[PDB]
Amino acid sequence: AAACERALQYKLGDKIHGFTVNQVTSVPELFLTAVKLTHDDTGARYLHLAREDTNNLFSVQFRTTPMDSTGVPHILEHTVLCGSQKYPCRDPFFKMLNRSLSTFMNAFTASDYTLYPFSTQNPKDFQNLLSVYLDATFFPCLRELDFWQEGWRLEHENPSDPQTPLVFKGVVFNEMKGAFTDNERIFSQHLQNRLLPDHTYSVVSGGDPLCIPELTWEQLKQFHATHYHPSNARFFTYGNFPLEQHLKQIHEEALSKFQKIEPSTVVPAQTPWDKPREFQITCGPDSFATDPSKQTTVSVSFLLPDITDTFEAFTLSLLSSLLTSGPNSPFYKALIESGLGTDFSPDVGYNGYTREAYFSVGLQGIVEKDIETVRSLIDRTIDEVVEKGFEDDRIEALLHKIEIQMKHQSTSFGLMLTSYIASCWNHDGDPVELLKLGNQLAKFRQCLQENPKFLQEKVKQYFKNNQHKLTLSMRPDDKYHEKQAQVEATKLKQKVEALSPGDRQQIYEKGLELRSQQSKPQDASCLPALKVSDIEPTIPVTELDVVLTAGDIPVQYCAQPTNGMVYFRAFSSLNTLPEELRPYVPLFCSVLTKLGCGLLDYREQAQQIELKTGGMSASPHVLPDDSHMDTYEQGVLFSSLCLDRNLPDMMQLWSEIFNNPCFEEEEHFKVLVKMTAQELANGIPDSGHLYASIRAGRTLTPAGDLQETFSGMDQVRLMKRIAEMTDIKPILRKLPRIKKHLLNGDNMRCSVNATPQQMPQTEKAVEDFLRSIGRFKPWQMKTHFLMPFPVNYVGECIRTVPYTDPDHASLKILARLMTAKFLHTEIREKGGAYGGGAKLSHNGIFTLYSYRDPNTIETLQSFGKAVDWAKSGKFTQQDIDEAKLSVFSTVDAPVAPSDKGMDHFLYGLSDEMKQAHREQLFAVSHDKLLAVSDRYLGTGKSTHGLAILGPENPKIAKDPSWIIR
Repeated sequence: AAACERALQYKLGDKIHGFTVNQVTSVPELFLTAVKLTHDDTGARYLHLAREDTNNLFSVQFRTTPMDSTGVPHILEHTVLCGSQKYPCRDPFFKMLNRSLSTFMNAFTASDYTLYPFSTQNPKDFQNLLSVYLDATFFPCLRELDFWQEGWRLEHENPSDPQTPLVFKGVVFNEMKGAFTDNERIFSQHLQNRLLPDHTYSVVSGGDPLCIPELTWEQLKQFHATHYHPSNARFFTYGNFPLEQHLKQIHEEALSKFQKIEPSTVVPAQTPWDKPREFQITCGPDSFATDPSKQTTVSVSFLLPDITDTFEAFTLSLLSSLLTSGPNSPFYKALIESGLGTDFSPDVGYNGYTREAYFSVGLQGIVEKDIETVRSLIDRTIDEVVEKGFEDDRIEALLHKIEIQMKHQSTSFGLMLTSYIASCWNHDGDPVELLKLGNQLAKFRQCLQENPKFLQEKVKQYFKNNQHKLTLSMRPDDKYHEKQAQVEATKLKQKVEALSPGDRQQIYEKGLELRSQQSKPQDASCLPALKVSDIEPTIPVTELDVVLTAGDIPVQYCAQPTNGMVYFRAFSSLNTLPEELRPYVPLFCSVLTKLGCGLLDYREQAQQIELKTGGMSASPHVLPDDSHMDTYEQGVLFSSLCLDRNLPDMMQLWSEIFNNPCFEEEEHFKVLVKMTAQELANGIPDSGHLYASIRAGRTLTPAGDLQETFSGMDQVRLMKRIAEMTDIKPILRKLPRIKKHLLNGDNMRCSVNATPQQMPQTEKAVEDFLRSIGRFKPWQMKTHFLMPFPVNYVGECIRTVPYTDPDHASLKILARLMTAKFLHTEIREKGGAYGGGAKLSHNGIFTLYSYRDPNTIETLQSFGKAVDWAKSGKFTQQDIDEAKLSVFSTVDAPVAPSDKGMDHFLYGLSDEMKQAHREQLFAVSHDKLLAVSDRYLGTGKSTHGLAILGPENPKIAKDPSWIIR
């Protein structure tokens, strides 16, 4: 039933579809089995990580090592995604998201590799996306006109007048123009180029605008045939789907058509310098800065070993973070707090994307006279670090942070694994050694416990005795870009002079054919797509067991491969709370865990939180019932995170928070309240449509009113009013009353997510923790918030049926239909708004929203034409298939193991209820959609709510049906 148990049955030397198993390793601490295969005929490497995670991932990696600054892998990456041999339609990438049930689809271009990852949860969707990716990457139609479109071309300023002079055009060409107006990209690029001047890292891999137009179509085709060949490729697969199907697809679709070649793509070692060097560069003066004489940037860079030696790379990365990350670092206190500059230099810290990594530090925003002062200060700082070493708490905090960031469970775990092994794997390294994190942590801890001067001798060797130092300074000149334009125009004249009139007519006619290609709407019906039969009918059941303990508090344990992590959550009701103290609970939850407990002041408390746990947070939640519009559960969610070994320390911290919260620390409290108020106040536009949908829905259901009090605009205004008061003490007296009504054990329930091997110790620690703690008529309203915004935020809510009603699925499918085919086109293309759609919440509120719309009345008019369109039924059965595909992409969205299962613990939705709602999503038909659109969305048939956040609108101000607050 598990993945790694059957994955351990793969023996070494087994031949599967042309591949040979070379290595199989069980990684019990990571709940996965790694399998290394190579195709005998082609030489392609294959790595399979089998882990019981439904988000299956494929990734393909190509080693592209350019030998000039023409930009061939960036232009080639843009060009291969424009069409393939079996799928000649344009842009499979963008035209394959609407036909798949994918959760992720992108592409990456690093300095020395290109990466094409995708992820999906449906095995037939995996087969389809795997076939389209193999055909797009390995067999693209590489048409010359696409190379003229994406790369570089000569084009008239008006394509219909062939008498105007010719200029250079291209998308990548102007991308690189905009790359080299940026001073930061010039600084980083020149740092990398001067620091590694021997081989491929010395050039501009993205393309320098003056040397890019020397690339021909034939060189691009030859580069694609040599580097986009399976012998120069790395294949990656992750997840629980049967391995045999993937290998059978790879062999029968791609690898059989190729033969073995030998890629001349190995990156040689950087030859070490004997003496440090200095260089001076020039840039363009920026207009956002306020002082022009103080715009010089300087940096100091050191050469580090290769990433191949895993141990030394991990320790030097840790050392570089210890030296540069955070305001407690030596170089921060030496440089930032000196008042010499404004921020760190670009690429500051550890840079591990190249084969040989490099470390960089420096300052920006200094006067040019201070260069030798800065260099001497950095040298003295390195001397002080050699002389004093590091304190033990900072080393423990860093090792605990790296252990958590590697072990913490995200929803896109496979993406973190492929991004974490791509750089090492690109230069023939062993990716499994990066996975055995326990071994490297153990070896580092042993090397510190055995030799107290380990880190000081490392800092000495790589910083004081390292002669491969580069000091690079940059100062702006006001006529830099005009000089660049002059030399580019000179290269332009040099290239245009050689054209014959027949060439000029060929360029003109190709320009007209290119304009037709860029204008003509084309068809994408040749790509495969999923139907309502390839979607799994039932979900795999999630195993739970509820154990009542001490003596009637339910505690839910869910055994999951959480990767050595224990996640504790507790939910305390608000039924006992007096109604006056309700609006102050967001403040309470945001400050409960930040003022200190017992014998620890707030700084030591924060140090303990960062050193023992992964974070402890509290947030209010309003959980509606799924079967009654006027029933909801209100409470506060306590959430925590820790490693397995630090669990009793975390529960002791929770006992001290529950029994002795420090409601007397007022000085730090004023800082915290001003900081949360400023952070919430600056963030109003970015979540404006959320605040509008919460305000509009306050008057429709009790849950909406409670959501407005807990997380609406009323909470922001109240928090700002409290944060502007000079005497906070009468507010501070309200917090012990909240402690006495919330922090008790009468109406509590808890949940625990942990590994199955940890479960009995967790049951003991949790029971000890519980023994250590004490024992409607809707009505319309219109509101306009006068905000100094340049854009608007509109929200309309409609009252519909709850989750368990069979009509809920029809309302949800109709909502997704309306989003995909009416409101998106009408508001976006015509209106011009940046975002716009419709949403249906779990409680039964049908919510309409608009994001950055320049109009107001036109939004309501598009609402009237949209409900008219929805009642008209003018959509085909293919729209129903696309809406079903999108809704199953939304409701079956992946949940991380740290939230599996969260819905049962919070909202009380069983697997039976989800299966019933899934069969209701299956049973929706076109005529039932016509019935429900004619029954609920029509005017006067249901209750509406309106709210608008945005700037002054005079016509709305003269509307008596609007209330201004």
